[PDB]
Amino acid sequence: QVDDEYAATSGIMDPRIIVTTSRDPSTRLSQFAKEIKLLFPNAVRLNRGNYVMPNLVDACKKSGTTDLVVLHEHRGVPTSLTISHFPHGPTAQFSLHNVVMRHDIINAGNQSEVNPHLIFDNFTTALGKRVVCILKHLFNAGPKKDSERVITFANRGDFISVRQHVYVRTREGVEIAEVGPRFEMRLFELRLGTLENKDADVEWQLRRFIRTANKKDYL
Amino acid sequence: YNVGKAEKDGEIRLKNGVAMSKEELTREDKNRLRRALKRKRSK
Amino acid sequence: DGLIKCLKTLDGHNNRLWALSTMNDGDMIVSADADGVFQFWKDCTEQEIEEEQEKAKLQVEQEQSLQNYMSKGDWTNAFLLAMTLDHPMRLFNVLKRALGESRSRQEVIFNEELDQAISILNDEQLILLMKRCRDWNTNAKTHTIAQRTIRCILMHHNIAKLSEIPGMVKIVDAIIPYTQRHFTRVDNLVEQSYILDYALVEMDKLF
Amino acid sequence: YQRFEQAAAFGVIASNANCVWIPAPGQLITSALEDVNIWDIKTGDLVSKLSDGLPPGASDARGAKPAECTYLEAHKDTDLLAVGYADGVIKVWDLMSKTVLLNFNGHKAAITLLQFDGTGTRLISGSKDSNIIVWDLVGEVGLYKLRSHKDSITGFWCQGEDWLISTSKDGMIKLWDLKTHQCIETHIAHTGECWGLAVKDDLLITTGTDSQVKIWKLDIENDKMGGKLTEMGIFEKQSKQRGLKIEFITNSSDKTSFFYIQNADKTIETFRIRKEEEIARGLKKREKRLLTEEEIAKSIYSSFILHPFQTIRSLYKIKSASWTTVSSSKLELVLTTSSNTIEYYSIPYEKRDPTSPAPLKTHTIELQGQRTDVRSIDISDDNKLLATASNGSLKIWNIKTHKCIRTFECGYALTCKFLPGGLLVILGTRNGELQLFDLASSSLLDTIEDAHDAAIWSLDLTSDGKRLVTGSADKTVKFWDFKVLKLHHDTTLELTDDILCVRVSPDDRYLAISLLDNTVKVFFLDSMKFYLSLYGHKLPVLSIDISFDSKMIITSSADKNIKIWGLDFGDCHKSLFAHQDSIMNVKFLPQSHNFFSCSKDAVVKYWDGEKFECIQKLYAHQSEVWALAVATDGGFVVSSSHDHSIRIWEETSLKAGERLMEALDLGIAEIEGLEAYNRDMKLWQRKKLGEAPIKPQGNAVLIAVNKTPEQYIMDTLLRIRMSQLEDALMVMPFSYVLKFLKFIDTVMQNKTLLHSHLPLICKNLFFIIKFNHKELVSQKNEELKLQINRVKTELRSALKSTEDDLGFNVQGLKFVKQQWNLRHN
Amino acid sequence: AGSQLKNLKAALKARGYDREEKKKAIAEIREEFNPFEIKAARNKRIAVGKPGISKQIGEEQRKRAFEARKMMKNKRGGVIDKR
Repeated sequence: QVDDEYAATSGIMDPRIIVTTSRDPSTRLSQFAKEIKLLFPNAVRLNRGNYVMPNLVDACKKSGTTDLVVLHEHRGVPTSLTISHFPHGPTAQFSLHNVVMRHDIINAGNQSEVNPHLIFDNFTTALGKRVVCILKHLFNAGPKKDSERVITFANRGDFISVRQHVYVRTREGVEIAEVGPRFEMRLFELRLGTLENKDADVEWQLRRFIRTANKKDYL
Repeated sequence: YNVGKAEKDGEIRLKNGVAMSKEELTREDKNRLRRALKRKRSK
Repeated sequence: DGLIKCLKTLDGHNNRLWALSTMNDGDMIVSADADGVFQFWKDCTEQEIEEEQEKAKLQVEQEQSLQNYMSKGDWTNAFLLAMTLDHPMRLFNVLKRALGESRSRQEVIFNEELDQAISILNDEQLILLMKRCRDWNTNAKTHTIAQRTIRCILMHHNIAKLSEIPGMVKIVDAIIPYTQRHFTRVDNLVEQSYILDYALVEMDKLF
Repeated sequence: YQRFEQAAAFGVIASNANCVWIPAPGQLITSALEDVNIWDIKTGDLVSKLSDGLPPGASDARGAKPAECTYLEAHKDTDLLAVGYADGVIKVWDLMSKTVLLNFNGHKAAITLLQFDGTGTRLISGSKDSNIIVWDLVGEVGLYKLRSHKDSITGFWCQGEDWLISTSKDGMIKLWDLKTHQCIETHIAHTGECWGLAVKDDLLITTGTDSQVKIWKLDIENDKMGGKLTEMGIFEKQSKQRGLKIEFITNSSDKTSFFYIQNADKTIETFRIRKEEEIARGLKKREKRLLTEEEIAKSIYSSFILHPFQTIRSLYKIKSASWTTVSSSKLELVLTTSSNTIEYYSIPYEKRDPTSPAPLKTHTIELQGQRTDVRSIDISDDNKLLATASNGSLKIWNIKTHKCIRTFECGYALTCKFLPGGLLVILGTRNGELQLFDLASSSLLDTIEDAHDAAIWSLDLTSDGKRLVTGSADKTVKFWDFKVLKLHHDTTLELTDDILCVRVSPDDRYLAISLLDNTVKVFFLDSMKFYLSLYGHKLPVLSIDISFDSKMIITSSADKNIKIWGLDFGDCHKSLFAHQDSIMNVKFLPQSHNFFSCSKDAVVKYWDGEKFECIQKLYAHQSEVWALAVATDGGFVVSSSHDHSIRIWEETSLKAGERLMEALDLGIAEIEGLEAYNRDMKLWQRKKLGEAPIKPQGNAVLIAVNKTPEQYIMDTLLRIRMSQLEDALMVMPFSYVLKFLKFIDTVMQNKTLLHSHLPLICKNLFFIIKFNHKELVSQKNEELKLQINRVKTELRSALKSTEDDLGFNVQGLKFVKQQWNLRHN
Repeated sequence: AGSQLKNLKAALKARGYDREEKKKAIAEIREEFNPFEIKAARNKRIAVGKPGISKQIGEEQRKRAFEARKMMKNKRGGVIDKR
C-alpha cells in the first residue's frame, strides 16, 4: 500500500512533473527527454543550461511540481535517470541500458496521450514495493477502464524492462503494438532527501564489490 | 415548483416543461425518446 | 377466495369457504359462499371486451379526425379533440398556431370560436388545461402560449368557480412565481429597449 | 483450387408466393425459389425459367441466403413482369428478352403486393413493413411513401392519381389522398387482423381472422370526415380460418360480377353478386308481414346482395388463385397449392344452376414436384437421380434434362439407395416396411412387410451391392442378401438402443453404426467384432462417412459440429463447429479427403480433411437441407431440401458570423429587389402605363427551401448558438449591421414571427446597436433614422403587449389563490 | 500524422470457421506493427537490419558451442567413425 511520504496526496491530486537533461545535452538526449515528457502525462520539459541544481530544486518545490526526472547521456545514448520527488521526498536514480527510441527508428505516427494502464511484474520485495510506489505516483490517478494504452515495468532480475503498448481487443484475443521507448533500467540508488544535497540518508544502494553480490536480487 | 416526471404512465413530461402523451406521439419520436432517456438513464 | 385457471383471483370474503356452484347454462352465474356471505358472479366474456373494442374504434376515429383538423387548419374543433384525447404536444401546437395567426390577423385573444370553446369546457378539462399551462410556463420560450391560455380562462370563466375547483391552488401557486420571473425578465427587456431612444436622440443631435 | 458452383436447380413448380395468369387455356407465371418459371397449362412443359444472370455459388455471390421471390405481378399489354423478393427489392423485367430492366429496393422487409397503375409507368408496392411506396418507371424513382400503417400491408386498391385504400395486418383499413399523401379516413375493419380487400366500384369487401366478411360502401365524392367509407354489414363463411385473398370480375354478355375468398385451408369460397333488378324484386319479399321492426330487418343486407356459389375444394392447402371467365359457364380458375402443384379448375354455371355437385379440375401440373420434402436423395453412376418422399413419390430424375422420367408410390419413405448395376432402387419406409423398385418395369419388384418392428432409419449397400444393411428404431440392425432379385434376411444384431444411422466402408471392411445413445460403434463386417466405440458427441448423432482409404471417418450430429475420427485407433482429430442448427448429412468426395456437409439451416459447406478449413460456404437453399449425394466418379454433388428444391453443384465549412453574413446579404438583396419591384409597380400604375420592369425571379435557395427571406435569415439566426452569438454579431461589419437593421425592420411587420422570436430579436438587436453605437449615431441618413424609430415603436409595442398579460395573470392568479384562502384557510 | 492505434484499428477492419487466414493476418499485423525489432536508417539520397533476430541467433550459436565445450571438457574417448 501507499507508504509514509506519499500517503498525504495519493489519489487526491494529479502529479506535476519536470523532465530535464544533464547539462548542454546532445540532440538525441533532447529527443529522448521529449519522449519521456510525452511518455508520462502532466510532465513538461525544461531546458537545463546554466541551471544550478539547488535553486532549480527550490524553484520547482515552490512552484508546486511534484517530481523531477533528470536524464544523463553518453554520446547520444542516454544512460541515467534520476526521479526526485519534491516535498522532501525520495530520489530513486536508475541506469538505462538497452534504449531504443521511436525518433531513431520510424515515423509511425503520433502517440496517444491517454492516462495509461500500468503493469508491474514481480516486484516481490519491500524494495520492489518502494520502487513501484515511486514509479507509479508519477502517473495520473484513475484512468478510464477502456483506455487503450498500457505501459509495463517488468522486473527481470533487477533489470526493469520498460515498454509502452497500444491495444485493441479483438474476437479471439488481444492485439498489441509497441509505442515509445523500451528500456531496461536498474536502480543503483535510493535516498530519502531531494536531489540538491547528497547528504541524505540512503534507504538502498547496490553493493557492487561485496563477495555475495551476484547471489541475490534487490540486494 | 419544478417540472418533475409525469404523474401517470400514459404521458411523459420532460424537464423542459413540454409533454408528450404515449398514444399521441409518432413511432419515430417514440424510438427517439426511448433512445434519449436510455442515454439519460445510462449516464 | 376463489381463483381461476392461472390468473384472475377473485376478492372472496373474509374467512373460510366450502362452496362452488358454477353449473348454470354454459358456465353462467357462479355462486360462492363463505360462512354466511354469498357471492353471485355474473357471466362470460361477451360484452366487457365489446365495449373495450368499440371505445378503441371510437378513439381511432377521433384521432384521425384530430389529424385532419390539425392538417387543414380549423383550430377550435382540433383543440377540443386534442383536449378530449389528451394529446399535449398537439394541444401546444394547436394553441401556438392559433395564437400566431391571432397575432397575424388584426377583448379577444384567440379567434372567437376557439376562445368560446375554451369558455365552455368543464372542471376536469380546465384542470388538465391549467396543468398543461403550468408545465409550459416553466420555459421562458413556451410561456407566452401558457399566459394567453391562462388569460382567456381567467376572463371567460367565473373566478369563484375557478377557486373552488378541487386542485386549483396547487397549480396557481406553482405558476405565480414563474409569471413573476417572466415579468421581471420582459420588464428588463423593455428597460434595455431604450438604447434605441438614446441612439435616436444622438442621431438628432448630429446636426 | 477447383471450386464448386451451381449448374441447375429444379424440383419446384409452385413456391411460397402468388401466381399471375397470362392469356393465350393459357400460360402461367409462378415462383420457384428466387427465380420465376413460366408454364403452359395445356401441356405443362417448362417453357421458361427466368432467373438471375449470376449462378448462386460463384465468385461474387454474397454471403447470405438469396432473396426468395414473394410476389409475382404482370403488366399484360406492354409485356412487363414486376416481381418482388423477400429482402424488399423489386425487379421489373421485359418478358420478351428476359433481362432486368428496373431494380427498386426501397423497402426494409419482404414485400406483399405489387400493382401497376394507369396501366403503364406507375407501380405501387406494399410490404411486410408497413410502408407502401409508389414508383415511377419513366424516372426509376420512388415518388411517394405512404407511411401510416402499423404491421404489414395485406392489400390495397388504387385508382390513378387521387385515391388509394389499403388494409394492413393490424385491424385497420385506411384511405389515402394521393395528392397530399396524408391518410384521410381510418377505420377498424376486424378486431384481430385484416387479411382481405377487394372492391367492385360501389361495394368494398374485406375479411379478417375467422369467417366474418364485412361489406363497406365507399362514397368517393363524400365530404364528411368519417363517411368516405362506411360499413354496411357482415356475413359468414364456411371456413373458420383466415380468408386471405378476395378478387372480383365483371363477366360480359349480360354484365355480372363474381368474387372469391380463398382460405387458409384447402378451400376457395366463390360468390356471385347479383344485380339491381333482383335487389329491387327481392326487397319486398323480406319486407313481408306488414315498420320499425321491418326497418331493423331490412338493415340486418349482406345475404341479400351476395349469393354463395360452388365452394371449390382441393386436396392440399391453398396458396394462391386467379381466374378468367367467358359465358358465365366457364369460370376458369387456376390455383397454386402449397405442396408444389398448380391446378386449373373450371366451374360451369347455366346462369341459374352451377350444373355440378362439385367442380372439376381440367388440368393439373404436378409431375416435376414431390408434394413433400425429399427425405433422401441419391444418384447413379452419373446419369440418373433418386428422390424419396413421404406421399410415396419416389422419382427418378435425370441429370442431363432435369425431368422425372419415372415415378412410383412407396409411403413415408426416409432412406433409399440404388443398386450397383443401375436401374434398381432399394428403399425403406417409416413404418416397418422395405420396398424394391426398378427403372424399366413397373413399381414393385417386392415389398417386405415386417422388415423391421419399428421405424427404419438408415440402410447401406456393400460396394459390390449383393448385401445390404438396415438399421431401425426397433433397436436392431439387420443384414439382407440378394438371392435370384429378392431379399434374404439372415442375421440380425439387436442393440440396447435405437440405431439411427448405418454405413459400411467403401472396401467392405468396417460397419459403422450411429446409435441414439450419443455414440457410434465400428464393427468388422467379417466378424461382428466390435472394433471401436467413438464417444463424446453429447447429442444423438446423425450421418457418418468413411473415407476412400478406409482410414478417416466423419461424424455429424445435432450438436452443430462434425467430428473427424481416425479409424486405426479411434482417436479424434478435429471437432470443428459448423452449422448453427443441425448437420443433417455429411459425405466425402470420391477420391479425396475433402467432404461436404449439408445442414438444417439452409446451407451446404465444403471442407478439406487435411487443414480442416472451410473451402466453400454454399448458400442457395432457403430451408432445411435434408440430404445430399455425391457422384461416384468425377465429383459433382446434388443437394435436396425442405423447400422442395433439388440443385446440382459442379466444378468451376463556414461558421457563425459568416453564415449569418451571407444569409443577410442574399436575404436583403431579395427583400430590396421585391421592394424595387413594388415601387416600379406603383410608378407604372400611377404614370403612363407603357413600361415597367420585366420580372425579378425569386432566389434559387429561397424557393428551394420554401421560405420567405425573413424566415430564412430567422432560422439561420436561430441555428447559431448562444456561446458564439456575441462573436457572430461582432465579426460582421457595419454594412452588414445596416442590412441587419433592414432585416429587423421588415420582420416586425410580419407580426407572426416577431412574437415567436421576441427575446432573440431583442438580444441580437440590442447587442448589435450597443456594440456599433459609436458609428450608428454618426451615420447621417433619414432613412435609417425612420428605420430605427419604426423598429423602436413596433418592438416596444410587442414587449409591452406581452408583459400586459403577464401582469394581468399575476394579479388574477394571486386573487384566485387569496380568495380561496379567505374562503377556507 | 495519425496514430498507430488508429492505423491498427484500420488494419483490423481491413483484415477482418477458417483458421489459416487468421494465422496469416495476425502474423502479418504483428510483424508490421512491431517497429522496434527492425532497424531503420535514413536514406540520404528503409529497413536495414533485424536486431533481435540477429541477436537471438548469435547467442543461440554460442550457447550450443558452450554446451558442446562443456560436454567435451572432461572426456577421454570418442567413437572413431570412419564411415
